Amino acid sequence: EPAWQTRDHLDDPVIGELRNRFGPDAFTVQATRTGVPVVWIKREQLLEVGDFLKKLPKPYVMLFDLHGMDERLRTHREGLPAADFSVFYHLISIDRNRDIMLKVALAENDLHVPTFTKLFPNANWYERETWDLFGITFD
Amino acid sequence: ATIHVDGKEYEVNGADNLLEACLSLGLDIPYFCWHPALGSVGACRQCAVKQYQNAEDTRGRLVMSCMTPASDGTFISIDDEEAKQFRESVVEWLMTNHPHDCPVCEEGGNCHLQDMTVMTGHSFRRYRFTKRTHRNQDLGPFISHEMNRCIACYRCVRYYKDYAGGTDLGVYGAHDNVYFGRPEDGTLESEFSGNLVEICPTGVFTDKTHSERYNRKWDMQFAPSI
Amino acid sequence: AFELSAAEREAIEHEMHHYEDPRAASIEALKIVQKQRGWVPDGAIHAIADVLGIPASDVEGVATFYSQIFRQPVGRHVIRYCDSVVCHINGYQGIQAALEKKLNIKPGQTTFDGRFTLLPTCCLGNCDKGPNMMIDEDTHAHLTPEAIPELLERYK
Amino acid sequence: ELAGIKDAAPDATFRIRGQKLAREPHRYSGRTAMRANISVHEPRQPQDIDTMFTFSMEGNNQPTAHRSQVPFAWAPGWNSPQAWNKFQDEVGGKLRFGDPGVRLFETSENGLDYFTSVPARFQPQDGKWRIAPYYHLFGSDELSQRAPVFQSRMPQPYIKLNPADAAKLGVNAGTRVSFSYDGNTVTLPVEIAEGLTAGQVGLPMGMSGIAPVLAGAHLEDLKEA
Amino acid sequence: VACNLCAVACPVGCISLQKAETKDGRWYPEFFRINFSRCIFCGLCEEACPTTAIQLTPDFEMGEYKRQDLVYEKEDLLISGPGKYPEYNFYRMAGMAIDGKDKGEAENEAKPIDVKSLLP
Amino acid sequence: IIRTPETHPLTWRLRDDKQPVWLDEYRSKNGYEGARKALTGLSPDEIVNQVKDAGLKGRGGAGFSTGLKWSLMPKDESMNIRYLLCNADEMEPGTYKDRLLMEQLPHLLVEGMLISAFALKAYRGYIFLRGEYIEAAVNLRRAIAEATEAGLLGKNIMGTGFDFELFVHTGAGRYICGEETALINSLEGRRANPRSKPPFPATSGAWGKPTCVNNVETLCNVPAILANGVEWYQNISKSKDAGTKLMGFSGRVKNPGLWELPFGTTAREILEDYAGGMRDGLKFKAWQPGGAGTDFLTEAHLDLPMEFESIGKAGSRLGTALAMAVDHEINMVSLVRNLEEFFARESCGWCTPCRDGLPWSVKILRALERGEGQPGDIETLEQLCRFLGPGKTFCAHAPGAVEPLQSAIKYFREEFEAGIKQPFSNTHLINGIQPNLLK
Ligand SMILES: NC(=O)C1=CN([C@@H]2O[C@H](COP(=O)(O)OP(=O)(O)OC[C@H]3O[C@@H](n4cnc5c(N)ncnc54)[C@H](O)[C@@H]3O)[C@@H](O)[C@H]2O)C=CC1
Ligand SMILES: Cc1cc2nc3c(=O)[nH]c(=O)nc-3n(C[C@H](O)[C@H](O)[C@H](O)COP(=O)(O)O)c2cc1C
Ligand code: SF4
Ligand code: SF4
Ligand code: SF4
Ligand code: SF4
Ligand code: SF4
Ligand code: FES
Ligand code: FES
Repeated sequence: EPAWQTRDHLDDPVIGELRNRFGPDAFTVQATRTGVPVVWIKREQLLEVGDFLKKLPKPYVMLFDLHGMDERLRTHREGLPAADFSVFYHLISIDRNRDIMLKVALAENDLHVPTFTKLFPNANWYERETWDLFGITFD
Repeated sequence: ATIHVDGKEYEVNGADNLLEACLSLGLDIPYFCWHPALGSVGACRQCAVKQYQNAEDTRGRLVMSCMTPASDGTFISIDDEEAKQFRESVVEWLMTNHPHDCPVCEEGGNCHLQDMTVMTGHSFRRYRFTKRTHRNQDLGPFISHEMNRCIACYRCVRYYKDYAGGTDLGVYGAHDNVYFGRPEDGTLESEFSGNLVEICPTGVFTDKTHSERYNRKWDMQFAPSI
Repeated sequence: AFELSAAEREAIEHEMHHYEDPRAASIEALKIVQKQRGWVPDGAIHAIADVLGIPASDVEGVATFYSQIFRQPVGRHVIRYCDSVVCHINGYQGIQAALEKKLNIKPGQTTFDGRFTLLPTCCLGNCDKGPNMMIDEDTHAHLTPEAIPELLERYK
Repeated sequence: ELAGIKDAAPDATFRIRGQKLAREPHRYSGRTAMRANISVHEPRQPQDIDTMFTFSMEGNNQPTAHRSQVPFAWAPGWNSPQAWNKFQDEVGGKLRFGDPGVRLFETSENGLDYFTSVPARFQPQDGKWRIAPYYHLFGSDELSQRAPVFQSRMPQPYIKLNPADAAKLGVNAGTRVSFSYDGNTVTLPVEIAEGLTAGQVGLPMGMSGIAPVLAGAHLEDLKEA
Repeated sequence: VACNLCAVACPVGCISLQKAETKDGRWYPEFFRINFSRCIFCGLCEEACPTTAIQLTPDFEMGEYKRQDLVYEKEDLLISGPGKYPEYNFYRMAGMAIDGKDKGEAENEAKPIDVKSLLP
Repeated sequence: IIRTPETHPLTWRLRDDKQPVWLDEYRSKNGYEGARKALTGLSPDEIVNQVKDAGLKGRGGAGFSTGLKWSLMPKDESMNIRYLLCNADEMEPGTYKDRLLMEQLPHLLVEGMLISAFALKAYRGYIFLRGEYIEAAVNLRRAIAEATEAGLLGKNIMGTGFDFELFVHTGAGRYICGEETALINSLEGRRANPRSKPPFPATSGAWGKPTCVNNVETLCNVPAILANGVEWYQNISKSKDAGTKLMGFSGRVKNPGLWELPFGTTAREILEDYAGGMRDGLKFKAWQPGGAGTDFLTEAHLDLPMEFESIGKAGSRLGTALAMAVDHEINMVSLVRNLEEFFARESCGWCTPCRDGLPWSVKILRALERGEGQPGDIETLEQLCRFLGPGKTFCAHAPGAVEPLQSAIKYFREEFEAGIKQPFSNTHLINGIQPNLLK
């Protein structure tokens, strides 16, 4: 298998831990060529998922990235939740040498997510830049 | 009708052929000789897909999607390795004699043959022999003629004779010396001869009035007018 | 300035009587003009089109599709030697070399006096008696390179 | 009566997910050099307050965009006119979200009455010539003759004459005859028209000097000059 | 050959040209202008040229007093020789017939065969 | 060799001096008896069923059942216009059987056309004959005139009221005209491009009417079936293919000729007992069973019966059953180059793989002939053989084109590998640009 092959990364133990903690219907696994598991989480469970990843036996300790995407003109969204905008959170676990990309789907009118700064202080500037360039409000 | 393309089920119109049914679904099949307004003839042999007899079948058979009806319970594959190899081979056979003309050809950036050469993935030339050459004809003040760029897809003769009812454009010659044009130099007499520049997938027939002050398609400012 | 003779037009119309479509007499009309004139000139295409009621492009496409309808001038005699597989096994190449040596021309060309035009043709259906050639209407078999100069002198 | 022209196209506030419709492709080039010979400073992008299109590539031209007015067809991988297949709901059918244009009227519930004004048959009167209109695709429309590429395609200005009338007037094919319409004598070369009925002279409508209003008018003193 | 590939490959859009044609049929630029106040000297236009006409040369001394004089027209660009590619000729490969090179005289091209030819 | 009418239905009435048999001598030697029986005592459906259970297969080279092809003309009575076409093109290299059939026995073909047109209810019959057969055309026209003046053709044949008109259509020299849909297109006065099937010619053929195209030898087998019965024809040979076939070996043999043999006769008997074996100083190397469009076979396949199934199971085709012998003096690359040159120049130009891939194989074999082959040439030839097979081209001309190439590459690869001498070079050096050295 080549390194650029599209993988859903369902064999990642983080997917099994998330399924055991939150349930099989709590999130949607997306197959990408990013090399990391992309997991679409509901907005109301975002802080719970972040805390669960922070309190893992080999935890996800660094918020690598946090930004947004305008999904309104994206024609090919097969296997994706209905989203006008999306916010992605890239988290790196150094102990596992792994990373996970959480994604939160937002409608055009309800453009607000809970703030991530109580878990990761770099989310301050990351959410400020997301609000500046996309208009997404972080409560 | 119910068809299965690459393992995915689709509902189509059973009176349609597989090429127009799959193009209506957004699937990409290369094609040259077929036109929606002109019907299917099976000439260019570019639209080959692999059809299977039933749900469980591994051999299959390369069929012609423009010549195959999209009947109920059909099973075809576009991204099959043999089908992709044959479509690339058909593009390669068309490109054996094609002139090195894209910079000085008015169909550049608007060429169906360019699009399907790129889309099949053919970019390496192993043919090392000569390319056949044709003299050109004067077709009047509107259509510019360059027979070297022809792929013998028979769209021009089919449109101009069968569709538009014209009588002064035909196909001549033989095996690989087929010539598409008028029997002698002269103006194209049909009142709808200008549609040849869009019917022809190559730069054989080009807009001469556009060619006088030529610019590429990406450089145009377009509007929808009447 | 081409005009059809009375005999040519009558033969073409009599050929048109045999078919339910006048288009079906195009090959025989071209062959009639070729038999009367040696080859089919440019005006003959339009004359046959006007007699038959089909476009001139169809007549030109038919005349250029078929190898035995000549749209270019030929000599007074047409040598057609077979270069197919059984005559290649039987050695047509010596026959072709002898023809090129005597006539001093390549295949597809005409002699300087307009007497002979040399042409390769497909299999003549005489493979058991190969190598075969066909001068204007006579097919000659069991050809040898030494019999070519004697055979060519009987076609003045 | 013209109240249906409002639905021909949406107004200037029509947007596709908030953005206008692109007039030019996204790879439009030469933006900082095409006007540089006049001035090196790039001017303002032209504002289109009238319609929903923008004079720039900063717009929408997606095949799946909910619109009917498509300035041009382009899909990634389909640069030819075959991108219209991507712009249709089914290939060879209509556009995906309907075709542009709205009929101004529906068909009536009731028809008209029969027209009882049956004309008499054409009588060729002596000394007058009925002008039969001859139309040309290259030459009859007013704006098309101004196009300089059409002069190579427009036919020479002729006058069509029946063989019996031309023999009566002693004129062959190609000779010049002069006729006066509205007190204006012009000359044209004669073309013999076998299918034209006698007592009629055929004039090419919409050409230079021959108005299309002359169709059906009578012609006087048509005589070889 | 005024094929407009350099102008579209430019990420700054600082190339502007128009195609003209001679009587024999060869293509050439009617004008060719480059905004050097906009050019970032990235070399994508030289990379995109299918005839190796446009080239970037070892010359950096390009300072100017007025920005209007940084628009270089065709008389400021066309040099008297081939430059970095000394022997390439696109028209020796193209099938389009020009002066001094008829049909079938290009590289890897056979002579044209009439449909009226007697050979099968 | 004695030729009784029982075991030689086609060639027992051939004259010893190779002269044509005219109407009086033909009728003396049991002529038009089957035509009389068919046109007086049998229904057209009865004749069609008799041909169907007689096992008469197509002698053109495909082996399709003639009765089955006759059955699927439409049963509608409104389609009163019907056409029967005789495929006297015979442009395949190595095939000369139909020339012997119609040059000296034209009345057999006329009688078979009459019987088949009565069975098919065909109102007209055309003989699409190649233009190179001059004496065949003369003899056919003379036989048609003799049958018309004696009441065998025209209006009210034998008083039964069946009107049948027979014409001879001389071709203009193109190999693709033998394809039956291209034969119909050429009969209509068009370019002889074939037609996509379905619809088959039996439903909508010549001018949109029901049309049946059949070979000369099939319509020559018909009168013997109608004159001697189905039981006689099914008991000629104890093989799956019923009846007799014109077989024969050609090319550097002692007796190159053409004989009528029952099906199941092995190819060694035709080469040795009939053709006399190979010539002096020549050793047998290979053979083609059915003309230029069939796979080459080695000496190990010489002990194989000449049936469709047996040669088909060996990796070849029976074809026209006119085998051609290749000795050790013939270079296989040059022979395949000659074959491919014929096939490339007799392409009709309709479809891309044949039209634009047979010249590629021609150029590769020309390079291999003079030792200018390069690595990848034989692989290109094999890919051309795989991608010009059945279903990949518009008609069956290109599969027959690539059959000898793939069989010769399979059996004589050491001759093709001898032509690869030069290294591969598609590009020349361009000064100033470093090439991309692919490994
Ligand atoms: N000069 C000659 O005798 C030559 C003979 N051939 C032979 O031609 C053969 C290929 O001929 P094709 O017609 O292309 O192929 P084919 O085998 O598909 O057709 C042969 C006959 O069967 C009939 N047929 C087949 N399937 C039918 C169906 N479902 N319904 C009704 N009719 C049907 C066709 O109409 C035709 O008459 C080869 O086997 C080859 O040996 C090839 C070249 C030259
Ligand atoms: C390329 C090609 C050429 C053919 N040429 C001939 C031919 O010359 N004569 C012939 O009888 N059949 C020829 N055939 C076979 C016909 O298609 C058809 O099978 C035959 O003419 C009549 O069928 P039958 O065998 O039942 O009589 C050719 C087929 C192909 C594909
Ligand atoms: S017709 Fe197409 S492929 Fe051919 S030279 Fe023109 S742009 Fe290039
Ligand atoms: S000239 Fe154009 S439309 Fe006609 S066959 Fe050639 S490529 Fe097709
Ligand atoms: S080098 Fe300059 S002109 Fe050329 S592509 Fe780059 S920015 Fe444009
Ligand atoms: S400089 Fe090169 S890329 Fe630019 S238009 Fe001229 S030939 Fe084309
Ligand atoms: S294979 Fe294709 S191009 Fe070749 S003869 Fe048949 S239809 Fe014509
Ligand atoms: S598009 Fe189907 S063969 Fe040409
Ligand atoms: S191969 Fe020459 S006559 Fe048949």
